[PDB]
Amino acid sequence: NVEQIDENLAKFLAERYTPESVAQLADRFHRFGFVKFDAANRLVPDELQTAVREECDLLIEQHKERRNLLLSTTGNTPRRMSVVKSEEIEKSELISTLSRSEVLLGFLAGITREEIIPEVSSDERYLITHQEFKSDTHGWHWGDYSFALIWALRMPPIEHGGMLQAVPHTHWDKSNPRINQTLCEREINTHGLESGDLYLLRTDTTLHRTVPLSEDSTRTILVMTWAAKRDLKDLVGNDRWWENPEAEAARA
Amino acid sequence: NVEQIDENLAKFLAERYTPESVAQLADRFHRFGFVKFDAANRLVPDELQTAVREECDLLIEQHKERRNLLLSTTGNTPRRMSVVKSEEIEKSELISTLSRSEVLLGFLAGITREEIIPEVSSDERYLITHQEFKSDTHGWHWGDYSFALIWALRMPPIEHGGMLQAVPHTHWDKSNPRINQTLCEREINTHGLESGDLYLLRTDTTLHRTVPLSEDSTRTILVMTWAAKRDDLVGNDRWWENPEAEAARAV
Amino acid sequence: NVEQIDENLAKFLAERYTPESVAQLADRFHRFGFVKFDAANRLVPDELQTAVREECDLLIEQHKERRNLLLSTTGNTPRRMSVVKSEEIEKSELISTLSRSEVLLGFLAGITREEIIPEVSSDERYLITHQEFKSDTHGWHWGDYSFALIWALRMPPIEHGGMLQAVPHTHWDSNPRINQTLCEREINTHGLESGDLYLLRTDTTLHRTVPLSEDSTRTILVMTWAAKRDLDLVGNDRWWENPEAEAAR
Amino acid sequence: VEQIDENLAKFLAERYTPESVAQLADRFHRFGFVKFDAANRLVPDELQTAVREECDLIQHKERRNLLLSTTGNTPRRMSVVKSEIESELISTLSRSEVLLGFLAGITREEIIPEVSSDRYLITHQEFKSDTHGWHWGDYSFALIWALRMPPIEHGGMLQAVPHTHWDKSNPRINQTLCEREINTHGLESGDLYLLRTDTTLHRTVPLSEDSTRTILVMTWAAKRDKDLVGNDRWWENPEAEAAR
Ligand SMILES: N[C@@H](CCCC[NH3+])C(=O)O
Ligand SMILES: N[C@@H](CCCC[NH3+])C(=O)O
Ligand SMILES: N[C@@H](CCCC[NH3+])C(=O)O
Ligand SMILES: N[C@@H](CCCC[NH3+])C(=O)O
Ligand SMILES: [Cl-]
Ligand SMILES: [Cl-]
Ligand SMILES: [Cl-]
Ligand SMILES: [Cl-]
Ligand SMILES: [V+3]
Ligand SMILES: [V+3]
Ligand SMILES: [V+3]
Repeated sequence: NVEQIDENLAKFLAERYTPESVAQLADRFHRFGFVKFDAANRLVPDELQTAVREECDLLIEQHKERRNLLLSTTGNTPRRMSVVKSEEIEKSELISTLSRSEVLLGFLAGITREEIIPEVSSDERYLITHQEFKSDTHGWHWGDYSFALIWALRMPPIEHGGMLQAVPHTHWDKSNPRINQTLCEREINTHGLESGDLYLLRTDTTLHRTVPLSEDSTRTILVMTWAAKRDLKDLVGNDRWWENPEAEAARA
Repeated sequence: NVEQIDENLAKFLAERYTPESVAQLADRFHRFGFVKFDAANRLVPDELQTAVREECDLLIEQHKERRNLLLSTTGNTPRRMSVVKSEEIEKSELISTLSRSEVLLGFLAGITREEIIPEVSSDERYLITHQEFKSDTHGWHWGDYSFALIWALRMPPIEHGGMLQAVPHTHWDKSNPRINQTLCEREINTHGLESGDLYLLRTDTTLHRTVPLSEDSTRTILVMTWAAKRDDLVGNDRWWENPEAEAARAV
Repeated sequence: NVEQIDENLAKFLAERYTPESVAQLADRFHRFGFVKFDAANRLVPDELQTAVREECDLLIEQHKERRNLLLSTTGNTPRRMSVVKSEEIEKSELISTLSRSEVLLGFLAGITREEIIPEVSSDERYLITHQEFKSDTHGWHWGDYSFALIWALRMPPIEHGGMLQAVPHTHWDSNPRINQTLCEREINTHGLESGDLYLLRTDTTLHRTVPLSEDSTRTILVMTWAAKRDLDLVGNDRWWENPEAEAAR
Repeated sequence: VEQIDENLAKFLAERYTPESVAQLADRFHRFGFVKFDAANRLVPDELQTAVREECDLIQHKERRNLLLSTTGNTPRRMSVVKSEIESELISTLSRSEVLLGFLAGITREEIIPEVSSDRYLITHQEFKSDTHGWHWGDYSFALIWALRMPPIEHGGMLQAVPHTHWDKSNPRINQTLCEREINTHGLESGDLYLLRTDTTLHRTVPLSEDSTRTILVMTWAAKRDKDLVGNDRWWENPEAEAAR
């Protein structure tokens, strides 16, 4: 009921978090560019995530688009997955209002320590990626915007791959990504996830990817992309492979 | 696959459990009739559970059977669920071999503090319950056998119901179940479950049930029933194998 | 300090508590007659605790009075400890001001769910108990007043004893029936660590401290408060302020 | 009374598995440090209480206040008890084959009690500025008994830098700190920890006020462990030239 969702989520977060504990999560987010909301520290009520997982699962069964390309602006890292564009996820009233919820964005703003602005490009507001076959992966890349709340809806067993790897405190130079060079100079943090987890990712300064699936499994995530004040900046690269599969940077 | 699963499991358990921590779990088992293996205290590797889940998913879509009955031997409590009979689950080489694994049965024997014998009735070796609709429930009852390892494969949101309620330290008298009377005299322990959890249940002396679903959802579990040394079957109440058993009532 | 204690305590508590989580503490307080403020639920900043403990250490060395009698109004339960009188602790401006602090009583009122009135008897306003030898205990008893905030300033290891044992939802009678109540009810034992604070519903919770197994230091501070029901007093058993009370033995 | 190796081998067998100990070995090799706390006890609580009582040997309480030259003039401000300790309880457990056998699964190599009889060390820091300054160890292994630990807000934590080496002529202390990160290990009363004392630069943080920090060191040795150089040996001989 939108207003009832926010009123409940407010109580839900007030039952689990305090200003001191959020400040500890803010420290972790700035150190790793990543904070995980697992069974210990939940972010949304289990009934709410179920509702989100069902609305996403329906969008996959109808709108799934296979992608298998290389993105030149990220050192030609692979993008082997199925996607659901943002223009089609925006039809879901639940996912659309929740991604602009004053309660959710305000709570997470305590972790980012800066205003979270739900005003990003229409083709990037929401993204659903669905990896099914072996070698499927979201290759090393950066995000155009500052923040993204990722819903780890369905994750394979950790022995099948699919983990999130991350290198924080970097930046995206599209004219020269230096992806493999950065790995040589920095330690990689591997973040395993379990079905039901959510995590906040600082997408613009954290080089990240998903470990390829070593065997046929199912990896479904929902991405809510948000902006910071620094992102409100012209979009460059012509590398929007999730919307346009034959972008000027998408080589196959 | 095959006998390599016992070696993987023997390592999986050695990495997490010690005789001291198992003895602590054994204390909880006798106190509650219930020990939960959740995200903190896993029991089987994630890949192994996924393989068991996928085998049960297929068994459901292949040989599901709807049950909607009351059981006279358990005070006419409702059984409202779909099931897959033990005869069909035994077609799974993985599930049947894992139900008789010496390392799995051996580890759990430290929690039961007694030998776990994998010799039970052929219509009760395995069982799958599939609750899908509102008011679906596995009503108040006991187990004819002592032990049951329950795989909480798919569990609905906690706000929709489906929790295990239990009353430990009771007994099943099929001529006078005294279920509602036991509730009046004893406290009820409610056990929330999440998808992926397993739990060991002392089914003969723990009055238990699943909280009915408050809305359409999905609740899928697998039952591995084992026997103790204390375990002749009476009651004519084997409703999961025979929907028209003597004790099975209608409406 | 003085008026700085309130601004510091209000800022300290507002960062570690929400009205929703305080409600969860209020449930636990009505259930067990007891709620512990430990490393997971701090109540005062570390500086305020140090100043209170440091002040309490001086009051112990200067004016220690040992008690060792049996109280008839609590079934002849033993009271083997050293104590410091209330009028003595009232001289400390820090303890007296913190005892009436609108921020402290205001926060704790959300746990009791009723008004906490700092109007009690002059001889029972504050209390320090120091047990140093074996077989020392504050025997089974109740409280004449509703609420008491206890400062577990120095607590021995659990293996030495000194834990708080409690039976909530009782009352204090001419006929205490203490061992009978233990037979009919079951006892909650609450272990305490150095620096812990806990709120106790003293009028309805039969409570004691487990006797010391060996020589060990056990130092606490009681800040007794009252509720609306505590506004008529009897017993002739005020042993802490009068060791020659009519109930002592 | 030789009844310790039996009660210890049972105490450890029900609290550790070979795969659990292998995880402790990785932690020991990476940090040079493995702490035995409430989650991973090493001795029964009665045995430690007997050691804490036996050590409380301090009968030999000799204060120290020097600067060791082979460690860049880092301070040594504490009391000591000389290896006086060789009490039959500490001596028997130090050569206990069950204890040295289990701990060898963490070091991944055999540990030998054949060390200089100069063996056991009891540290007793009391006043402020008391510290066991930056240093290494002439021997590989040492099991430290944090018998009594002040609260963390006062100091006493162990700061360690693994994967280093001791050059008595050029200790390179502050320069090593600039190039390596410092691991701070907080300790509580009752914890024990195994320390690779030769390749781990370590120290205790100086106490911020008068407190009580009591420790017992049982220095063992390894096969790769030579000659005693530096003329340091400050815990034994207070006037050993290498002091200050
Ligand atoms: N730029 C990202 C896509 C961002 C989608 C929203 N976080 C990539 O190359 O995969
Ligand atoms: N006795 C149980 C059936 C157990 C089947 C699984 N072991 C009941 O009446 O519901
Ligand atoms: N009346 C209590 C002591 C109360 C002290 C003030 N709260 C007793 O008999 O021990
Ligand atoms: N060699 C160390 C002392 C070790 C004493 C024996 N465990 C130092 O220079 O401080
Ligand atoms: Cl991204
Ligand atoms: Cl059953
Ligand atoms: Cl009282
Ligand atoms: Cl050393
Ligand atoms: V991304
Ligand atoms: V009292
Ligand atoms: V040393």
